[PDB]
Amino acid sequence: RERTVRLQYGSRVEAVYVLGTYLWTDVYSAAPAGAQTFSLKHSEHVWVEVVRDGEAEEVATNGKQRWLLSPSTTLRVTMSQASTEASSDKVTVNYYDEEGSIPIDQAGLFLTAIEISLDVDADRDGVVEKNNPKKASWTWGPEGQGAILLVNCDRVYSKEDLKDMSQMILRTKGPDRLPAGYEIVLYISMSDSDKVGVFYVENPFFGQRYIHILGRRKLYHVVKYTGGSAELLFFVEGLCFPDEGFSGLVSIHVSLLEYMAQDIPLTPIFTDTVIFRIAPWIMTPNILPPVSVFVCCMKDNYLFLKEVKNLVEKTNCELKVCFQYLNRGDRWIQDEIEFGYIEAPHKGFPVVLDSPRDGNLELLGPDFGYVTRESVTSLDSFGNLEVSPPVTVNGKTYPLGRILIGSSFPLSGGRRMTKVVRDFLKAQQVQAPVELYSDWLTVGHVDEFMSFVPIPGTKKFLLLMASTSACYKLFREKQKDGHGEAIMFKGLGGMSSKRITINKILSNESLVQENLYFQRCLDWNRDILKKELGLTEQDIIDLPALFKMDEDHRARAFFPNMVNMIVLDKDLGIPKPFGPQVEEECCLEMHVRGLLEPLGLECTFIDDISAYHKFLGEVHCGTNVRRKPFTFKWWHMVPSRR
Amino acid sequence: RERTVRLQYGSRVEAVYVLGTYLWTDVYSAAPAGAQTFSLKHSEHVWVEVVRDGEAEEVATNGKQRWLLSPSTTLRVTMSQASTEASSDKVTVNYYDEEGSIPIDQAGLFLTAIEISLDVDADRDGVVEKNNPKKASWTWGPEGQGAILLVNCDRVYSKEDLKDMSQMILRTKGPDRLPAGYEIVLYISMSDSDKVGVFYVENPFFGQRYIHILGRRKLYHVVKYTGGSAELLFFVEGLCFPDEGFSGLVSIHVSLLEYMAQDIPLTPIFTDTVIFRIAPWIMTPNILPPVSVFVCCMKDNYLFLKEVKNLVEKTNCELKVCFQYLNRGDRWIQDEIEFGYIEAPHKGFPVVLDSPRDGNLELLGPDFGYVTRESVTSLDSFGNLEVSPPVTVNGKTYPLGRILIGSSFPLSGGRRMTKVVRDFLKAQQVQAPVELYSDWLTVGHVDEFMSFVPIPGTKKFLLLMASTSACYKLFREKQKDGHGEAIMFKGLGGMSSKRITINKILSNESLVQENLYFQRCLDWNRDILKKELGLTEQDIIDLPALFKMDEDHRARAFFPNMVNMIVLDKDLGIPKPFGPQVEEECCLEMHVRGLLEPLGLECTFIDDISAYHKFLGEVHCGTNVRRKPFTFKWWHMVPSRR
Ligand SMILES: [Ca+2]
Ligand SMILES: [Ca+2]
Ligand SMILES: [Ca+2]
Ligand SMILES: [Ca+2]
Repeated sequence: RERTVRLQYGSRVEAVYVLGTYLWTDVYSAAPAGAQTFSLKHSEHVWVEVVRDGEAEEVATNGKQRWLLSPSTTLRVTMSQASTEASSDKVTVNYYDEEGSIPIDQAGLFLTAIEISLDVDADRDGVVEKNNPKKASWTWGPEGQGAILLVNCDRVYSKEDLKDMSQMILRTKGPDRLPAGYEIVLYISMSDSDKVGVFYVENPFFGQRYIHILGRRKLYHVVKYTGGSAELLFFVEGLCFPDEGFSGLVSIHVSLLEYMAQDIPLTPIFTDTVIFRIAPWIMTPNILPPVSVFVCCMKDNYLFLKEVKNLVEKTNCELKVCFQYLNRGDRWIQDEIEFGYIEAPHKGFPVVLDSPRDGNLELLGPDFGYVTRESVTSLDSFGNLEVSPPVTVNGKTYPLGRILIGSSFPLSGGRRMTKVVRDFLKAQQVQAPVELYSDWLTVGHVDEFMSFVPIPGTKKFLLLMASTSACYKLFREKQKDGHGEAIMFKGLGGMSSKRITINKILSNESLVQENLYFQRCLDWNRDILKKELGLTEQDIIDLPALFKMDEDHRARAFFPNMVNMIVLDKDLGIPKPFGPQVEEECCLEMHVRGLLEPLGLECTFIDDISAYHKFLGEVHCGTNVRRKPFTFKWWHMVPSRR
Repeated sequence: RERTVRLQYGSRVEAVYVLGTYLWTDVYSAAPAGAQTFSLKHSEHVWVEVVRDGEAEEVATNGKQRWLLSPSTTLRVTMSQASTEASSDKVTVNYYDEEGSIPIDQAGLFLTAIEISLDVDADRDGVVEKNNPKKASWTWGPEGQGAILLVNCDRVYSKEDLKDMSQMILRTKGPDRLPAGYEIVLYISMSDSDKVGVFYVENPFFGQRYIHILGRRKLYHVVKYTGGSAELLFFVEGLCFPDEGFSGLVSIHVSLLEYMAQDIPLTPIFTDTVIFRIAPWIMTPNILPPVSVFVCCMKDNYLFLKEVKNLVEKTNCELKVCFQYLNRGDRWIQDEIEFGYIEAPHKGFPVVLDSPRDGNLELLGPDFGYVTRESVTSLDSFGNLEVSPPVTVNGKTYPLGRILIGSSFPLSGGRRMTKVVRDFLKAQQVQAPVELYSDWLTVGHVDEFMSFVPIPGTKKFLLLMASTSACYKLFREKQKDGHGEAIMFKGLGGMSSKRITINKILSNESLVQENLYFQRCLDWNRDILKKELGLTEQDIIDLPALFKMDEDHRARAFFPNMVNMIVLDKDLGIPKPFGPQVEEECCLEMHVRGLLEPLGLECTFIDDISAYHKFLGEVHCGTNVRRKPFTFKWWHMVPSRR
């Protein structure tokens, strides 16, 4: 980078030279009137070229060479090493008139060269490299560069308290002191001041006590200069995730400022900039390895707890049991909590989004970052948020999968998840969200009709879809087989008086029509999923489901929805359906086993309803599985622009 | 695109088939219980494949082939031509039990195939092509595609009134009527409703009267279906330019909706989408061919008008003379008005931004689009907005040049152009704006210190920089030559009593110090310009300038700033400086001629100050030049992301 420094007519100029730049120097203006030629001398560590109308010739330290004074004849001044106390770095220009060979005047330039670099890990290996040429940009992809910041999700300090922030190092080299009238200042924009924070030890002689030097209300910080070869260590934190008005990119600047006079702004003679991108919140699909299983239920639902514990004992996962709270729904671990993660090259951890029904008054432990929402419909629940396995769709890869959100049709006037949450998910960009149609369901959650499972022993997966058509087919077969009187809800005492059998279901004409309609709703979703996930019919299994319609023409489960299941690799916790009993086995359980088991999936049916004696379409338990993050690094993705 | 359509157990299904899709059809659910196999028939224009667990075999119109009933054995149904009144398009499936070869039941599918495509000129040739496969995306560059919309800058209708909007055509083919329970609806999002408007003839039998069918408060419009091969013509307008919260992209959708029942939302069985990008506002640099020269001044400033007219008579440009108005500054044609343009593949025109001092109460004529701003400092003036010629900077090309905006230093607390205007310019993206430092000037306009000129007979250009050092050098030479008593401001009667000479200027110690400081300000700009425009010293010419400092330590012209000049190709209108007279010629005029003339630039000095009898640093005239747009199409640029 070329920088202008003029000799001053008659008077010596003193300047700081920053390594990585060079100077162009006008010698003509400082020339006395009537002067004709000029010569120059310079010190050992200053390189000087005379540049005549574009042609540059290197000049000796002490020559006698003379050049004609011209506005188009200038100097180029370069230094490759920082000054020390032993340095006298200078360039002296002598001027001559036409007559004599003795100088009639002289103009000098006294230089102090310093190295100044604001450094970050822009090559994303976890180590802060020296002056990465690309540190002022941020690019996506395997070949991409620029530094990554984590949001601080836990919320004078100590170095340990800052352990998980990003490092930024100001590296300098130079003599004992900056020349008079200079200072170094770290700063950020007003706009970025609510996106970041920066910590520094201001007075290291008195301890290491990190203080917050940049952030809300603090836009600049003067940093003390240390001579010799020195490094100042800063820790940097993101304050928020990308969102509707925020791309996720922030900038930090350091400038060498020159004091001009009182009341005059200081001049930024050198500025160095680093860019950070704040890491997005990422959701984990069912195909990722389970770590912990979280469940919530009432204390006395014993079968549920026993059966869930038994399932988990089949795996290497740990079980975490939570009960009900005053401010939360009965499903809250599923509906109010979503497990996701963030990752930076140096580190990462799990981050839970929390959206309490009644608001906060609780935690899954210290391992997790926690993010809590600052009217709402049931579509706002995280039961209405799913994420697919990695897919490729028409040649475009989605290595982190795609987020799925239930909605209504555009012209319907129906329910929709709040824009705030939709915009948040879209802004994360790496999961490229898709809206499905959940609004035909009373509760309105995508997890009521669909789920994903891995196919054991492969890298592949299946979409599982609720199907009313599959149920009616099955019930019609059993009836033809002479099982029409087979009763459902066996062992639920509060259903007994209804005496619901296969015959009674099949003869209900309005229920048939309602369920044909619900199948159309399911099929509309099937088509969007196949399109947006790149799936064919061989990727899909239908599980029997049945719904009753409410006054809004919306569906609620007739019997528990088996699609909403605990997926731990090969082992599946499946809600126990309480279907018609044939030869003393539930025909729904047997049908589902016949679909899944041949694929190597192991089915365990979990009874969450017996404790309540009946099923009205509501489930009083919830589960959520914490998973290992993707092996693919999010920063290696190349998302579409805008 | 694959779409799900199930046969209905026992009952015939009727469906609309949209060309460009195909159906997957479950035959298993409609099968009676206990049925074993199935066979099918179909009409001539329906293609049917039996797909067994992924293997597809095409089937004859009337065969006797039978297949085992299975959930994994389905049909794939395709049609390549739209139905007519002569069509009976159908597929019939017969079911058999184990015993006999006579069908025990049958399920049909009756189809009406229609073509539906919402078409735009996405290939950017000005003609609306049939169903461009890329019409749902918008990509930059020479190979890029997707349709372009112009903002309506002039603001029941007629086709002529819509002449300059973008065309969008809904093309359909099919029989006399849609089957019962279907309608076609054009729609946009609530968010886009203030970005666009769409016009349509609703009742063509009663005339061609275009009405506004989509836009503010109108999010959808039902369009009437016409049988046979038909086209509906829509005209589309943008309502606003890209800005801080708006990328410039909008979407328009058409859906075929199916009526389900009363109180049930209609089902979107087919949707087609087109994307538009609204064309950005683009500024014209001094190197583009002049068309018209606009000037403003007081009625009696005769020399100015005479000399400007004489200059323009040297060219093929036309002159437009405007006087002063109550609501505007004396420079308003320069300060309150900026000439720019917009372009779409079909058309383009000039578009003026207007920012009246006191607000609007005026027009350059009907050829122009007009855009007027909805506290402010002098940095908000368009005198503070410039644009460079096309440049390449470190390998990155800026084919439209880059916009330059004067500002203060980040930590200075100084003045800055309003964020609204800065955000607007940034959002246009194609001119990639750069902030300079103008705040050391009292008025604070970049046009006070810098300009661009083409180098005649080449594709190259020069940056012209005001230089105080150049002036002091020149004055010191003339003094040494014995011209120290040469007087400035000759012929300005109100300056005479000051008796300002070269000696008096050179002996003023504080003025010398002030101007050294201003030269530092100029040089700081020089360096930013060289960096951000990719310029070297051979691209720059310095013109002599001199300033006086005010109480804020800001500069105002001592003598008229010659850099702010009328550039018409080789011919330059240069403010007459009223410099010291040597041998009866202004030494400033002679110096500037000696710099410019050798390059083939022709200099004409224009006196805008004599009518006022003196110069206090303020100029009472303004000029602005309307230019031809760049030959390079903006949509061929590939801007950096974000
Ligand atoms: Ca690194
Ligand atoms: Ca969820
Ligand atoms: Ca076209
Ligand atoms: Ca301007």
